[PDB]
This record gives sequence, C-alpha cells and structure tokens, in this order.
Amino acid sequence: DFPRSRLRFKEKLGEGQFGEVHLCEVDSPQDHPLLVAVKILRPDATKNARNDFLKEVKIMSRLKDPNIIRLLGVCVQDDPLCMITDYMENGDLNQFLSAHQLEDKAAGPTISYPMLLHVAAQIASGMRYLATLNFVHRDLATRNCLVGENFTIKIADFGMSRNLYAGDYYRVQGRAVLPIRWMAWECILMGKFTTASDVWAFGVTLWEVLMLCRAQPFGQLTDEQVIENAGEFFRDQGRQVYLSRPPACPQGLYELMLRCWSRESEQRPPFSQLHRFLAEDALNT
Ligand SMILES: C[C@@H]1CN(c2cncnc2)Cc2cc(C(=O)Nc3cc(CN4CCN(C)CC4)cc(C(F)(F)F)c3)ccc21
Repeated sequence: DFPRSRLRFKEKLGEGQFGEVHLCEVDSPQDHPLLVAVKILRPDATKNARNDFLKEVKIMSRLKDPNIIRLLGVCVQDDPLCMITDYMENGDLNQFLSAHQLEDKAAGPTISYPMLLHVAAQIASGMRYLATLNFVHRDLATRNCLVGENFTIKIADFGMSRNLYAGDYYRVQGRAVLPIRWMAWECILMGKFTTASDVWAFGVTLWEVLMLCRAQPFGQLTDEQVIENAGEFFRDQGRQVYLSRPPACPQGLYELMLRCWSRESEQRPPFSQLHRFLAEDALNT
C-alpha cells in the first residue's frame, strides 16, 4: 500500500459526486518533486462508487507501457480510498490540439505535421500494447488521450466522469450510453467489441488529430444518421459513408484511415502496422 503520508497536496484538479481529484507532489520519488494525480473517494461515497473504484484499480494495475496511463500506487487498506497516477500537465489531446494551429509555412501556439504523426504513432504504440494483452479499450478518442511533457501521449479512460464531452455519447435502447461516432459498425448493431473495432476508433482518432480536433466526426449528420450508416455497412450495397479527408491529410494517409474502416474485422490493419506507417511513412501525396 502506497504511504499516503508521502502525498503533498498542491491543487484540486476536479470534483465529482463520489470523489475529488488532486494534484500532489512526492518528495524524493526514487523512494524537483514528482507530480502525481490522486483520486480520493469521499468518506460518504456509495458502496457502488467504492465497487467501481476497486475494479478500476484492478484493471489499471496490469497496464505498464510508456503510452498508457500508469497506476503508481493505491491507498486501500484504510479510508479514504486513494489511487495515484502520472500527472499529464497538458490535459487531454482534444483540449491540447484545439488550442493549437497547424504549422504551415505557406500561410496562439503552433504544431507541425510531423508532430501530429508522432502523437498518433504514440497512440498506435499504446494500443498495440493493449491489443497484445487482449484488452479492448472500447472508447478510444482524443478526449481519452492525455498529453504530458515532451509531447508524450498516454491513452487513458475517463468514461463519462467529465460532463465536457456529453455530445460525443448517445443513449441507446437500454440506458447504455455509447460513443457511436467512434464505434465500428458491428459494435453499434451487435455489441461486438474487439481489438479490430479499437482500430476503427483509432481511424476516427487519427481523423481528429489531422483535423486538430476542430470538428466532431460526421458533425453534419445526426446521431440517428450515424446509426443508420452502420446498417449500411452491414447491407454492403455501396451506400455506406466515410469521414471526409481532413484538409491537411495527404491521400496516402487518408487511404490508411479508410482501411481502419474496412467492413471486415480481419481486413483492418493491426496496430503494429499503423504504428510503423505513422512513424516511417509520411512521404505520401
Ligand atoms: C485521478 C487521475 C486523473 N488523471 C489526470 C492525469 N493528468 C492530468 N490530470 C488528470 C488521470 C487518470 C486516469 C485514469 C484512467 O485512465 N483510468 C482507467 C480506467 C479504465 C477502466 N475503466 C473503468 C470504468 N470506466 C467506465 C471506464 C474505464 C481503463 C483505463 C485504460 F485506458 F488505461 F485502459 C484507464 C484514472 C484516474 C486518473
């Protein structure tokens, strides 16, 4: 159990109905101070919130990769319940890219095209790790991607904890609230979530990166039309629709995005392939 006496409060990062998130300093992290994010459960939090908290701890404890959020420690042998992760200073990737303009010499901070590819390749690397562990993320989007120092990307999962992105989730039949615009066609129709559908979502995430998070995927189409589109991928009568090529995206890179959106799960490129393309092949028109 992490010694909670080693956590020095600095600033509250956010609040919730069942807990609080704090930015903490740890002096001499080798066991100047290391900054960490600590989720503390309120002493009056529900037994259901406590259940989610402990299961969240279990899940995270297995994920140890440079492009995945790390669980540093937990304080659970006593109350209040704490979970300690890395602190990603630049917030989520949607908030990060939305604050930048593209570096375009032919034409507020700037971000270059090679840097957008490095960001996407780090997301690919993280996902390759999850896929090799048979772990299906189920909600890959830029909002669930965290930005640290040196343009380091760490894939996370906030769920619906932040009310910031309610427009990105749709309540289907059964009170299940899903991110349909990022979901593969088999997910929306059959609830079939696999590594292959994580690829589809990566494809939509690469679109967001290339758009500098300026627009919602299929923004001109209603939620009902995004669902009806998945039925068109099922019928395979050539009437299904794809996200349009971002202005700064070359045709070669757009062709990779379309592959992630193949009708057949087995035709979608593995994360090892996306990673190599994004890190090596940027020499395309
Ligand atoms: C306090 C702290 C705040 N913070 C933060 C970092 N820098 C700057 N400001 C805040 C990052 C962070 C991330 C997580 C997190 O990422 N946790 C997670 C949970 C699941 C499972 N699962 C549980 C249920 N739920 C519905 C869906 C997700 C799967 C995965 C993943 F992605 F790694 F697989 C990750 C949890 C707590 C915190």
